[PDB]
Amino acid sequence: SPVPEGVRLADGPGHCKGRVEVKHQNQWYTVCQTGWSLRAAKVVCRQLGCGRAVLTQKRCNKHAYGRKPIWLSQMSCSGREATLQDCPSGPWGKNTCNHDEDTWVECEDPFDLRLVGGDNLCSGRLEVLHKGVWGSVCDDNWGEKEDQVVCKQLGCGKSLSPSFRDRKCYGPGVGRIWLDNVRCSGEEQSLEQCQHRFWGFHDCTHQEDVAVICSG
Amino acid sequence: DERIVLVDNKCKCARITSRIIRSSEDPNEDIVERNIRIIVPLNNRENISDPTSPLRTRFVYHLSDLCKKCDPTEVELDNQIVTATQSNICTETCYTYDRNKCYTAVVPLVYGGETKMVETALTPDACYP
Amino acid sequence: LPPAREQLNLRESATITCLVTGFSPADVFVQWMQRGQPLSPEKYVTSAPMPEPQAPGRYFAHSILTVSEEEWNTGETYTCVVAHEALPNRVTERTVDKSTGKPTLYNVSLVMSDTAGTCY
Amino acid sequence: LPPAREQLNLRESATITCLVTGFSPADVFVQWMQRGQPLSPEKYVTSAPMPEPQAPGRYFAHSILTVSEEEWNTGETYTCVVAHEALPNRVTERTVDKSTGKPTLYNVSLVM
Ligand SMILES: *[C@@H]1O[C@H](CO)[C@@H](O[C@@H]2O[C@H](CO)[C@@H](O)[C@H](O)[C@H]2NC(C)=O)[C@H](O)[C@H]1NC(C)=O
Ligand SMILES: *[C@@H]1O[C@H](CO)[C@@H](O)[C@H](O)[C@H]1NC(C)=O
Ligand SMILES: [Ca+2]
Ligand SMILES: [Ca+2]
Repeated sequence: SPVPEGVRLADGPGHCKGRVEVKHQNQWYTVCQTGWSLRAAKVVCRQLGCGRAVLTQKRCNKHAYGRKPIWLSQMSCSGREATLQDCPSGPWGKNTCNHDEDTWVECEDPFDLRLVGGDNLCSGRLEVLHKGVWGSVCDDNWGEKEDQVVCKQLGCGKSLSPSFRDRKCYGPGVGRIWLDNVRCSGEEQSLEQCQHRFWGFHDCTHQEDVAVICSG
Repeated sequence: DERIVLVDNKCKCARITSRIIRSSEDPNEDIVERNIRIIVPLNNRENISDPTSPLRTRFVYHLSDLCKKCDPTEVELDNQIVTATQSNICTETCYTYDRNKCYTAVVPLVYGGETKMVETALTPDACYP
Repeated sequence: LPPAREQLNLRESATITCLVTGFSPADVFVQWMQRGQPLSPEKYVTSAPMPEPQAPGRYFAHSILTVSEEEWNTGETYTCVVAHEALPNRVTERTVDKSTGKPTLYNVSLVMSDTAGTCY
Repeated sequence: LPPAREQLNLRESATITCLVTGFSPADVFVQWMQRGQPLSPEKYVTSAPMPEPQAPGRYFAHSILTVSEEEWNTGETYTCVVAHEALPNRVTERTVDKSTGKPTLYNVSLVM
């Protein structure tokens, strides 16, 4: 049986949304396996690295030009397993695609962060990308532990504890306060891996923002 | 370690903890305890952002509006991810000040005739500009 | 510091003092107000800064304001404003009245309803 | 089941549940009486027999009566008389009230 070389998610806005297109040896075709739970969508999203699977559904075919043939094996995958290579597949046989429907999948935008307002980077206001928008992080709880996690992710070195005397050189923000009550205990790898309140809910003002100055 | 914090309000300085004590040995005869700790200010006034407001000598503490959850949570349904409303009940008065917050005011300053309004710090230290 | 208890009994006038201490250098600017109305430069006095015998390098000064006995008995408010370079916002203010600052009694009322509500 | 406290807090009505299980065969009749006087059939809604998935051969149902908040607060009593052939006297009763519960205590401390 063919081994998937990759997934591309064509016919969708960007490459984190669209129709599931398994790369068959040489020419590739669309797949409509039954029991398409979110577990397989999570592995599909992890193939591209977009982020977390949010939704999967099969859409009615009304002159959608589904020229791509269909596969002949199932892909029962536990979701916590590795790439599509390491999940069992049926021994060829017939297809489970009775109703002619395309499989849809909706991944999420990847995370990103930066410092704005500081010279030669490694300093300034904190902006985090989510839902395709940048925003500020509240300073209600900003311990020294929460400062070093941001610094190493951008490779700016250990923070030098600049206090608030030089934190007035960046000013306030205008964007939405995405994060609040951030509590980072361990190093982890990303700020999103910490415990926060929620995306979009806060009790802060643009005057109270977070400024992080690393070594550089 | 044996107590779990439910609410940690700062405006009303209210804190509620619950704990189960293994009294006797029958599992059906263990008491459930609810502790409430309230600190009331005797010098703060009606409006904490206006020094001219009169003094406050009446405090009301509703426990139904204190132990309330108002933040959508994520729920997995094996086919999608949705946001769920915790409560349907969701202008509250702040009795005391908050350390994590800054309180400022506008005051007229006269000198040689000209009047320059300047931002003040009602709180002793709080945060810095 | 509020006016003395045995000064109000004569029913002549009341004196309020604003003590500012622990600062360097020795240039301060103290202005009195009454419920948002700047007061006249004549009703209050101020003294030049003097060294503190206990801790060298920190100074102090005070401003004295007089008021009518009936005006203070009514319950009007007064504010003390000081300008110095050391402050974060460079200006601070404090407020006193009859009900706050060495009072006679304390009247409190407390209500605790919905004590058996849903917590979850 | 005593009525929900939050439902009473919002002050519209109250919900009284009569949960009866563990009878065989499927033959049950529940009624609602107040102060020894049976209530009208238009006061409660009666469910239907349906098997219990856990233990085969057992059926169960329930009945709910809505009461006014003031009527519930005034201290009126309610009961759920049940009839079953397997019962000794063919009549069994369970009764609850506002006072139905366990006595509580109040260790109030005032630090002047
Ligand atoms: C308590 O004081 C605040 C501050 O004076 C009042 O809100 C202010 O109202 C003025 C106009 O009257 C605005 O210029 C300010 O922007 C307001 N403050 C804020 C933080 O927005 C408030 O209304 C007072 N409360 C009561 C009950 O009088
Ligand atoms: C009353 O308070 C004491 C501590 O002051 C505590 O030991 C005791 O358990 C309290 N009473 C009840 C009924 O909880
Ligand atoms: Ca803050
Ligand atoms: Ca917060």
